[PDB]
Amino acid sequence: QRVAAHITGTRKNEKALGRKINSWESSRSGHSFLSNLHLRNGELVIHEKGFYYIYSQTYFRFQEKENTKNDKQMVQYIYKYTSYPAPILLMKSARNSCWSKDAEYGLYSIYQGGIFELKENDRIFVSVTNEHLIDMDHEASFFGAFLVG
Amino acid sequence: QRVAAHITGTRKNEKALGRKINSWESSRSGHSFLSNLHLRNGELVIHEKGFYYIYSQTYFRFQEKENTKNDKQMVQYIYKYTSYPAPILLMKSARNSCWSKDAEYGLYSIYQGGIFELKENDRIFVSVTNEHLIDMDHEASFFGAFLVG
Amino acid sequence: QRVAAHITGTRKNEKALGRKINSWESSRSGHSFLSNLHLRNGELVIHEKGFYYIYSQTYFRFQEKENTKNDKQMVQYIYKYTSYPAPILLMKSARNSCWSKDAEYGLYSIYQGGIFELKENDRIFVSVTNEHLIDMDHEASFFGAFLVG
Ligand SMILES: [Cl-]
Ligand SMILES: [Zn+2]
Repeated sequence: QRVAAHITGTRKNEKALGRKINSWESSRSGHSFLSNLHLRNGELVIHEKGFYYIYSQTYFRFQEKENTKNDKQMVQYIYKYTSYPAPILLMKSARNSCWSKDAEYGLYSIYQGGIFELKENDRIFVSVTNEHLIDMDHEASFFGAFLVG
Repeated sequence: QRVAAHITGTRKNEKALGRKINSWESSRSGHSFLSNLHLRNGELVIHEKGFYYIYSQTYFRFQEKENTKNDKQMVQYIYKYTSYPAPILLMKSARNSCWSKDAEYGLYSIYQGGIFELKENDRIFVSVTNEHLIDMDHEASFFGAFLVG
Repeated sequence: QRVAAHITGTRKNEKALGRKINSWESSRSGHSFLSNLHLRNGELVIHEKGFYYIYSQTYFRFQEKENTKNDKQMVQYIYKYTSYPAPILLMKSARNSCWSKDAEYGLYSIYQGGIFELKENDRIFVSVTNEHLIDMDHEASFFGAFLVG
């Protein structure tokens, strides 16, 4: 009953790709809440086994050179730690930036989500490429999950 | 029990950004339904307090000049009115249009969603920039929410 | 109780648009599961009437000619078969590829979802344009649904 979380920006050998986001708001601060989940070191930690819809939005935003190709791969990864040594990729979503040499800025919000079976004490996190391009405004970048059954 | 809505196109001082969409289908017309929510002046009005997953898809579609820079910021905003004087932004998602001078058209569907705690009589709405570029086909542009717990 | 599905890549006259994806993983293989739904010929088949949140992510990925305009419309369609002769489009989401002649590749993950009333024995499927550009990695392309009430 009321197993859900929404957390926001604050304004066997295989390694996870990208860079893990660990600056999600860890305080009860309004759009961010936790209910029968908790947050530790940027990971949502599961208390109740079941099917969870898991989602994240990550806002890539940047301002934009002769002989300088500047293509960007903006990728969001959602990973799980369970009782296995390596993190397990659940979902990935990607964009490329505009290739035009006239490009002066880029706005690329990436949303994805999906339903996964999770066990008690599993840990879920978001990682991204180009993390220095992420805008952590609390309405633009966020991560959440809820128990569907 | 059965607290959900999906509504579609028809084919303290701070102000909300963008332009509010108020032309969502207000009739029971098949993909659009309301269940223990209602629609008034383009806003979904909450009857039962709780956690809601709220989402919207807004389709920007357009056809595409010397010395004319024509960059577009296409942004979708999801706002809440509660017992506070100003609307409160919950979520924003943005794209820029292709900067190439060879661009002849643009197709930019923007989806986002997330879980928020809502109170009885809160009102939620969608606003967009460039509203004249939105394609209100009922399968392309829509707004919904459901009680997660 | 536990009516949900997530299926992934494996690594009256009117016709449905695009090409139907029928290569979703049909085995219980970990991120893919079925619970009180089944999969037949690429379609999720409903066992219990009710409101379903339905979603899909489809990853378009490609490498990129004089006098060759190469614009791509990448569209994802989610269709329903019910007790009617023609499939019924529920949701569509579209992108265009970058128009720059400097474009060397394209990464376009498309996610959409929404809530629809479904009947027992309704069938839901995903179709896409440019199907030869879809990357069926199981973390990148997927289709799912869950009963919201
Ligand atoms: Cl572009
Ligand atoms: Zn471009």
